[PDB]
Amino acid sequence: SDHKFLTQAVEEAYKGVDCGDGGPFGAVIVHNNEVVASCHNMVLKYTDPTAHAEVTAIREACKKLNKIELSECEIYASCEPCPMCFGAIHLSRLKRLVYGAKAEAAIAIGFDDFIADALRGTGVYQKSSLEIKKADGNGAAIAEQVFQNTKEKFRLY
Amino acid sequence: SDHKFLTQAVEEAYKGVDCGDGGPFGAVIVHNNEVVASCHNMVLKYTDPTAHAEVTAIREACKKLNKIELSECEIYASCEPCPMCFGAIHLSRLKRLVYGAKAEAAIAIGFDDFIADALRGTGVYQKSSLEIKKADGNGAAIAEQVFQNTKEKFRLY
Ligand SMILES: O=c1[nH]c(=O)c2ncn([C@@H]3O[C@H](CO)[C@@H](O)[C@H]3O)c2[nH]1
Ligand SMILES: O=c1[nH]c(=O)c2ncn([C@@H]3O[C@H](CO)[C@@H](O)[C@H]3O)c2[nH]1
Ligand SMILES: [Zn+2]
Ligand SMILES: [Zn+2]
Repeated sequence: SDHKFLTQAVEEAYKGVDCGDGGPFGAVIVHNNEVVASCHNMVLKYTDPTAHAEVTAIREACKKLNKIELSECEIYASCEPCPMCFGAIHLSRLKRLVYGAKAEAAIAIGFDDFIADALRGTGVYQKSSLEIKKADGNGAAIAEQVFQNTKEKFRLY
Repeated sequence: SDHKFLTQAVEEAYKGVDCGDGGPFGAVIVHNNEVVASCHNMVLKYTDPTAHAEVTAIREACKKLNKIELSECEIYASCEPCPMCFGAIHLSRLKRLVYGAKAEAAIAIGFDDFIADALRGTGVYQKSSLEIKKADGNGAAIAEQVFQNTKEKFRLY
């Protein structure tokens, strides 16, 4: 189940790059193996630097379910969520995060060294409790490949 | 100017809680003494847990200015921005942050013990060189009293 939804997030990333919506990032929120939201980065489309894939997916899942908390839901991010997105994931009460590529994969192609301490376990004032899985094997390979494949197909932000 | 725009943020907090839009939080984004956006928490109105005052202000200012970077602007937050909002302030390239009350004043009335490591300089990975001013004296006292003054007027989220 994990690989399917992670691959869908990666496809969202590729799609958003292709249509010019934003950068190569995708996010899928699921409820017991039913997709509640499927999104990619919309910063360029919306002129909104907060419209990362994860924040967009959280907003859409919360509208779909008509509530502000997603405690029964899990999120799949093609790349390690940034500090803003990890904070948003905390506020939304999502119970589990699965992510594909480490943030260094995005940094290597020109994005900010902008890494969430609370996700990596080095936070002091921010302590996450949600379950977190870094993908291995084929999932990690696909997710990492995203940034090589899309290298100069999009405008950096 | 700092007292004026901090007071505007505080009044936005009271306004939002009085109209039921969200919690007692306000944020004002200013461009060389010209207010670009003046917003409050909209989590309840929008059914959106990311719609904190600061994120709302950033969204509105970016849409109004037709740019995703606010590097000529400053943000005034009635309360110390949370991890998500501090991430958003970083991503938006705002050049200065002035905030009124410490996060503990909001935590005292039941909000999450959820504090931005990068703002307090306690991170391993996430650093900030953003210019950050915590207000003192006058506006700061007024800003601190917001949460005791409003805590029976809204539902925690
Ligand atoms: O979580 C994220 N969602 C995005 O859409 C996105 N777009 C760009 N970035 C940046 O990639 C780096 C690694 O997380 C950080 O500089 C992010 O801001 C993003 N991070
Ligand atoms: O920056 C913020 N903007 C808000 O609108 C807001 N509404 C609630 N909170 C919570 O208040 C505490 C102190 O920052 C944290 O638990 C925030 O999530 C907020 N933080
Ligand atoms: Zn993000
Ligand atoms: Zn916030």
